[PDB]
Amino acid sequence: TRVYPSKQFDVLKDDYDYVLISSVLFGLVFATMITKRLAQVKLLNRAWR
Amino acid sequence: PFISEAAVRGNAAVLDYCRTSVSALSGATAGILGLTGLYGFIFYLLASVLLSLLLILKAGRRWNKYFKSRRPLFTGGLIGGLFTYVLFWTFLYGMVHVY
Amino acid sequence: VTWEEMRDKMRKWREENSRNSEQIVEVGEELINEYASKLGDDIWIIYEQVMIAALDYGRDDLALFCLQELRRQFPGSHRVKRLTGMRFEAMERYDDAIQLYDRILQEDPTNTAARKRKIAIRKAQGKNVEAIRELNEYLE
Amino acid sequence: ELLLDSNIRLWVVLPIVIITFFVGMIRHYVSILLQSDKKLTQEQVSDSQVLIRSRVLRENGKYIPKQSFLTRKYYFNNPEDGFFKKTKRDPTMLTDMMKGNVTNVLPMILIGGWINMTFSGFVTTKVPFPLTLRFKPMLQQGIELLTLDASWVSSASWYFLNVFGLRSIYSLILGQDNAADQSPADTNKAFKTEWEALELTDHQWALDDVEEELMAKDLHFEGMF
Amino acid sequence: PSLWKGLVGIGLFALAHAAFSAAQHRSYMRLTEKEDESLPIDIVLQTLLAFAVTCYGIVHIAGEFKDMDATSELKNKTFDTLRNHPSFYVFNHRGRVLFRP
Ligand SMILES: CCCCCCCC/C=C\CCCCCCCC(=O)OC[C@H](COP(=O)(O)OCC[N+](C)(C)C)OC(=O)CCCCCCC/C=C\CCCCCCCC
Repeated sequence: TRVYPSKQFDVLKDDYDYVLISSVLFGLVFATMITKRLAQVKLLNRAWR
Repeated sequence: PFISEAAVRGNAAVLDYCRTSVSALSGATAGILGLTGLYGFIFYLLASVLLSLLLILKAGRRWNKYFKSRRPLFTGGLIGGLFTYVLFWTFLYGMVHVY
Repeated sequence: VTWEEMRDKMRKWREENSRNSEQIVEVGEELINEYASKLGDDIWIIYEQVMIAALDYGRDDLALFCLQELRRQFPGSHRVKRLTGMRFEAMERYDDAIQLYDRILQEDPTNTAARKRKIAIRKAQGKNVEAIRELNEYLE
Repeated sequence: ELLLDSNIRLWVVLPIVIITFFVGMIRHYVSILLQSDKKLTQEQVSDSQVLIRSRVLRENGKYIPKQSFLTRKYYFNNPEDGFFKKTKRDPTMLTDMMKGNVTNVLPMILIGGWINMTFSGFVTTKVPFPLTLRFKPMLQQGIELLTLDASWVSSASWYFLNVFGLRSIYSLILGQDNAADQSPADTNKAFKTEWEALELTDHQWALDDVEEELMAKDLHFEGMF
Repeated sequence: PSLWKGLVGIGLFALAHAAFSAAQHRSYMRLTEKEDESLPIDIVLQTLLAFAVTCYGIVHIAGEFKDMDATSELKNKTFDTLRNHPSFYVFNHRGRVLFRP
């Protein structure tokens, strides 16, 4: 067998949430794009009023 | 004579942009070379003065109308450069030498 | 001669308030006819100058086009409201313009464009004394 | 050294940097979206512009002759003229301003806590300088090692270093004086202090010696073409 | 000129290549475990040269300085421009009558 006296500190955990990290990355890049469009639109509207 | 706020702000902005870019690049280079400890920090200072020399070349002659004095060329935003330098240094030394 | 070059020329001609209405209206018409989609919202400020030049140039045909585009894009906008006011003043229609400016003022009191346009109307009518009095009151 | 797992780079090193960068962008864009100019009535903007004119006069009245300047003084601070004398007058706004001030740092600390939970138990990167041993309890959260070199850092403090070292990049790409970082109300007192200050101010017509300083050197004329 | 921009690109590319080389060399050690503890002269020279050229390009890319004296850009502003007052435009001039209505 193998023993981990320090709880395997230098290895990625087997229960890593890939479907959460990738989801937050690719649902937050899209959020950045959407909020950039919103900021541009609001800035233009405020300029024109 | 008559300083204009927009022009001095633009000069400060371009100097800050150059300093930030050079500090980030110096962090990347120090991480590439694997410098560790004090020997790394000194390199940053060296990089800084190199940039200063380049800025001295960029301002060149007749710089008196560009800045009140050469001082912001040398020590302009040094700590802001150092923070990004250490960040990029850790980044590159991590993804090059650690693994 | 690329659309970026005339765009920069128009930007310069806007930064310093020039009144060569013929040249600016020609360049603006070329930009909004040939390279309208070549760049984004940066033509929209152009759509201001282009109509003003038109009112200066007398070529009212594209003034309605620019005004309709701006209004359909920006409903209930004080800037477009002042722009409509200038369109009305182009044909000396003064009562409706005054009413529109009063409506703008009652909708927003801190607006400065309406007061300037109304005193421009007053000085166009020749009432110089009342225009001077209105400017003195406005500066207060 | 340490033979760190390669998969720690593709999922604990790069994602932290990406998260920090785009969270900073998100924070700046949310900050500009939230900012709305408070409605101002005629009196407040009028008095603010009046004191603006007074301050610019105090700054550069040297280019104006003496009689015009002391007439300005009579108008501003003198009983007889009347100006500066007959010119005076959980809440939602406090909660809103407190929340706006809070939202500049607290989201970063909450992201740090979430990262510390999510990525607990790793060794992400080696800080290339020998940090002190007394800094161990906060750099190496979630590690049970004892003799490990202090230069090895867990995920939370690596994210903190990333968020500290990325503000200059934000100023580089986002624009000058961006809002993504980590860091008059009363006119009567303003009226009185302007009164006293412009009382204390003097006059020095800068045109008293312009001709003599102009006569000394010939006028620049090249480049007329 | 615009080529400066292109220059900086290749500089970054050069730096990127250095990274790859360094990574490979690290693998070298991770398979040799000898008392070398030294980077190849080629990779460090390449990294330093790439740094120098990239910084020199970046200095140009930063832009052009602007003069502090306020009478610099205002020198060419003739009086025919400052008088226009765009907010106070009047359209009761000979332009409309002379030109096509
Ligand atoms: C190996 C490590 C090196 C790290 C790389 C960082 C240094 C590399 C930098 C610059 C080289 C690109 C040169 C292209 C010319 C861009 C500037 C320019 O003269 O052209 C103008 C346009 C638009 O001007 P602007 O308003 O957008 O500029 C901001 C204006 N100002 C500076 C006053 C605030 O520029 C544009 O096309 C829009 C794009 C502006 C530049 C985008 C580059 C920034 C993107 C990523 C930086 C780092 C993010 C990821 C790193 C994470 C690692 C921790």
